[PDB]
Amino acid sequence: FDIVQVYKKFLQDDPEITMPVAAIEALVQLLSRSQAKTISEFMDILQNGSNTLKEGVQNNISLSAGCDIFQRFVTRSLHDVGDFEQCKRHLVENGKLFIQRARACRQRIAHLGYPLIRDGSVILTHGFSRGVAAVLLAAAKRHVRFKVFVTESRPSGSGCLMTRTLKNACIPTCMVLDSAVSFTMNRVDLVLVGAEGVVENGGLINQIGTFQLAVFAKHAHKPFYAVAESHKFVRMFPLSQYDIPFSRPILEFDDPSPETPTPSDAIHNELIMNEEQIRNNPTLDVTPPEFVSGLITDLGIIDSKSGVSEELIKLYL
Amino acid sequence: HALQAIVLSDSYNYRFRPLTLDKPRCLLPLANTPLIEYTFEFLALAGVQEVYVFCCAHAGQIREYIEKSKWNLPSSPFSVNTIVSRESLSVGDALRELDSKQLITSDFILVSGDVVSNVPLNEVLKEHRKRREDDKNAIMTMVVREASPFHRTRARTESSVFVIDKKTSQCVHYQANERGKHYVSMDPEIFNEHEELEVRNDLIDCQIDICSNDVPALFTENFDYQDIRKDFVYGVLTSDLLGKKIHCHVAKENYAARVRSLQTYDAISKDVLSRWVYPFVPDSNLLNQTFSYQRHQIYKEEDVVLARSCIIKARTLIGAYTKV
Repeated sequence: FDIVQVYKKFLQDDPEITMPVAAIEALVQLLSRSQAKTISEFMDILQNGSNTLKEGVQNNISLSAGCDIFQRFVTRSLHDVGDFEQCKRHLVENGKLFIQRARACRQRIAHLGYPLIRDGSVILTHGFSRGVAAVLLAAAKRHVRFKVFVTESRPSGSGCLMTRTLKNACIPTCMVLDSAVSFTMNRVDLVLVGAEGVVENGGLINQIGTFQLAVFAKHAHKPFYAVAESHKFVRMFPLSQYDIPFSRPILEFDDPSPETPTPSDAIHNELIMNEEQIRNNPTLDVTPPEFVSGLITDLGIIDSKSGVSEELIKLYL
Repeated sequence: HALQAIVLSDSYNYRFRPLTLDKPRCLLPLANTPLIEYTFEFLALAGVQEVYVFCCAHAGQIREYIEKSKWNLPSSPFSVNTIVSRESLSVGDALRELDSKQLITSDFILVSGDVVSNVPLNEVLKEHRKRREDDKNAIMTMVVREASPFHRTRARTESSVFVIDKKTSQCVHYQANERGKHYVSMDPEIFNEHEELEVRNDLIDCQIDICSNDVPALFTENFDYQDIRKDFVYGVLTSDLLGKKIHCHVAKENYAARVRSLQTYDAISKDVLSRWVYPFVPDSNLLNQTFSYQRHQIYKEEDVVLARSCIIKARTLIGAYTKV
């Protein structure tokens, strides 16, 4: 059934979908084509299916979150004198009626987020995030006068896409290098980032340059807001900002044996790292909750971030 | 305590007279708020329970606003009635007329034009009351505000020399500050019964007077009196009225001033943009506006769209639905 192929399938299907939701839709259309009819048969199922899904995509955190939400909805109404089939249709029936809220969650976020931008302020964002864009755009329509710094986000290069996205809405933009983010913090009134996933302690898993912005923000005494939908909450507890499942081997060294001038103003765009080297660098980092001012979700703005824990507590019994 | 107040609208109506042709003077907006409302809020603060508004120029539109106003409601602190008499009333004329009606009951407040203030007259009253309780020949106590002589809010009319008994707070001398008048001439007899006097050129004559029920009758008598300061006060002092005493209440806090000139209108209005007369401030929204205070004293209502590259600078107030 090649669940993986499907999961990737939505992802291209619809730019506005989230990796967790794409995993939920995956399991649904497996639950459609799933002959099943044994709880043993019925529940043996996805687990090999999300497992197969988890092992089929290399960075798996976000889809694992959407997964984790799915089965807990499954067993919690399979508990309850649970019959199988009524959930099997009801999930396949309302699958369209899932990527409904997921889209409504983002809009709910933007309606909560945009007042954080007030007249004459300068925003800083790292890379491209649909949620961040949603918040910024929603503020723009209300004729709010603001400007946005966008970090050239290597390796993804998401900075260009976000810059153009904001340029289309007549929002004044300016791109900054990953090395110049600290120098710009004095001109920044607010920092706004998205997140692929939010861990148990309310920490952020996102693009590799995220935590550096949160660090500069803390140092420059500027508010740092994260933008993520509720279904990005995942039960996993990184013990450091380095503790995550690695897709590829990372940060390993050369082994040379006897193997046989630049000014600072000089601009050498041809002097960047190659992709062989870049595949040795991480794709994601972790941002501790003590760097996050408030976490904007569809559930509202979570400042406690013992509250993200509260939600994951409710999810599991 | 049943208190009443007499507001002489239409008084300085001639000064603003390219305006005051469509509207009246008391309906002119100071900071997007009709001047009459400042007066009403001040009287309501003072604890007035009965208001009489003398008016003529557009007395219909005045009476209409008051009819449709905040102060014609069951919740209104006082009861406001209006008096329409032949235009260009002097203060004496209104008071003499006031006597023919036996409208005045007890002690009352007499203001001419429109007053912008946040001074609680409550304690000024009790001072005036207890002063009359001991001696009933004390007929008026004038509320004045401490200042500096060259003070910006201290204009031609407010610029006067007072001499007050430092203990009894009784005014034993008043003289308006005119040019060419280079002296202060006191009758030496004052000194053998008042003995620590204070000559004051630092006061702002707000002309917010707390008068007794005698005063209207005292204006029927001495029918030559027109101005409350120029004739009446001069009369009591130089003894046209034989046995009368008047007092001063020099307020040391808050704000008092009257909108009489075009320049005073400018002066007071920006004293209002500055929070000098709180809570009577644009962003308090007493007439249910939507003002908000921002730094450098800029006030903006809602539904106001600003173009980008537009520069609204300090001390600026923008009404709703306004575009730049």
